[PDB]
Amino acid sequence: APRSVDWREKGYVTPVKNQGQCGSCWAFSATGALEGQMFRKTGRLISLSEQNLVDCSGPQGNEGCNGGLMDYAFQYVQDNGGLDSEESYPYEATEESCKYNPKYSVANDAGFVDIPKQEKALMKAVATVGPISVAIDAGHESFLFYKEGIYFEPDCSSEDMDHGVLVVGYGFESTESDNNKYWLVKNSWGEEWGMGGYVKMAKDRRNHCGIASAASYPTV
Ligand SMILES: *[C@@H](O)[C@H](CC(C)C)NC(=O)[C@H](CC(C)C)NC(=O)[C@H](CC(C)C)NC(=O)OCc1ccccc1
Repeated sequence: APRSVDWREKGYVTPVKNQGQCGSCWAFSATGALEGQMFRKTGRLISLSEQNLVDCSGPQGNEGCNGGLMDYAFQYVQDNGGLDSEESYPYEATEESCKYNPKYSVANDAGFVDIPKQEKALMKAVATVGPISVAIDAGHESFLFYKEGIYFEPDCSSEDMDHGVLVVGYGFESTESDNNKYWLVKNSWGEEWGMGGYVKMAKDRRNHCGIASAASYPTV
């Protein structure tokens, strides 16, 4: 595989969004991956409605602001026959009744693909598919205060993930400890967090924070 990948440079990634005080990260991860695959298909980048997923994908197993899974979101888009644009169904950071309108659907998928639980497989998927939905252990103060550099948290769990995010690439940079590889991750906490909303997460360090443990993307 390549040693560096950044799908932002190829037009696959919308700007950083902000889930607010709603446990809807899974929806932002899901729209991010679907935005990328829709762009792969049509050559048009359209921001998608996380609120549509928060309000409507309960029957697939999601629980609004109380948590969800990206794969359940991909199943909803398939089952439902569409997903509205961000513009048509904007984000309110609270769960409401479903207001999906098929007239404003701009995205579809025919299922999803779960990636083997290995960083080697995740790298191959990032290199060849596009942005990949992943789950990580983000429950540490170090993650809140992240400014720059490669994020490494010794107390991070590789099995107990609690936050869905989007891998948009990977790369390297020289460091004091010579742990130089990172995943480029788009978060959903706004631009003021991290590096313009992004974090470089330790790569090839025993599946740090579980980033390869629940990786998937929609089939478009
Ligand atoms: C982030 O905004 C949000 C916070 C709320 C839980 C308050 N996190 C999630 O929704 C979280 C993301 C996943 C990808 C880790 N989902 C869950 O915690 C999930 C919610 C249920 C209601 C679907 N709970 C769970 O046990 O998910 C199973 C799982 C977790 C990790 C990998 C595979 C499967």
